Amino acid sequence: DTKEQRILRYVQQNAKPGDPQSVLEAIDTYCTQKEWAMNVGDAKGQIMDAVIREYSPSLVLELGAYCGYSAVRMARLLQPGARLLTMEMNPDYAAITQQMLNFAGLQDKVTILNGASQDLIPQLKKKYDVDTLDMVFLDHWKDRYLPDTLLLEKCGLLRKGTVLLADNVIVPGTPDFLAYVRGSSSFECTHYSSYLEYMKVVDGLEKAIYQGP
Ligand SMILES: CNc1ncnc2c1ncn2[C@@H]1O[C@H](/C=C/CNC(=O)c2cc(-c3ccc(F)cc3)cc(O)c2O)[C@@H](O)[C@H]1O
Ligand SMILES: [Cl-]
Ligand SMILES: [Cl-]
Ligand SMILES: [Cl-]
Ligand SMILES: [Mg+2]
Repeated sequence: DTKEQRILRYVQQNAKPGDPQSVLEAIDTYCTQKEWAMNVGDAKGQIMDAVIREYSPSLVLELGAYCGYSAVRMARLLQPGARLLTMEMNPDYAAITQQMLNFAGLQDKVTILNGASQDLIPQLKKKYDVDTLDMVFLDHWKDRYLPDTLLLEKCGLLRKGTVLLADNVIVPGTPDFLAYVRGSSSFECTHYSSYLEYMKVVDGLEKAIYQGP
């Protein structure tokens, strides 16, 4: 019995089916009062919400679902017909994420793919009929942010204007990615200072808007 399964059970015992805000609240409660977990959390989540509402993306890719917190967060703000694709390599976590989304009533807006981003990204055009992505949320292994950004470009999945939004650019940090996007003429970057989930420790999100090749 794992921490992730305990979070899911707590949501099943304390939230309301079909109510995404009650799911977010239950997770945040559990992780504040019982056991910390690496969800984006409410402080950074509010910044994500503001960014999503600003750009109104039709197709979002999430790298690293974990328990599904950010997938609930983002999916609840998508317009009718807009979609989220989320990649999660750990089969147990993929199942928790799907169950979380089902409980929240958001399943029609999301596709949870159980595999590693480096294997799945090259399949998005052929298998999933994706043209380009409007937004990418990076929240998987930190040493994979830069490799996967470069892969997304190689596969033709970024357009002029695609919004990348990266968690944890301060803690744990993603130093190669952050240096790269800030130094590159192909990205216009904005830093949003915030706090590590459930902690009084500075963290931040980076927005990096692709400018084309
Ligand atoms: C590499 N390709 C991949 N493709 C698909 N899924 C992938 C994946 N890599 C990892 N994953 C999945 O993403 C998730 C991993 C995320 C890694 N996150 C962190 O390490 C992390 C770590 C902290 C953290 C902060 C402070 C601290 F003291 C300790 C930890 C905070 C966060 O917000 C984090 O996001 C898991 O669900 C994992 O199975
Ligand atoms: Cl749109
Ligand atoms: Cl730049
Ligand atoms: Cl928080
Ligand atoms: Mg994170």
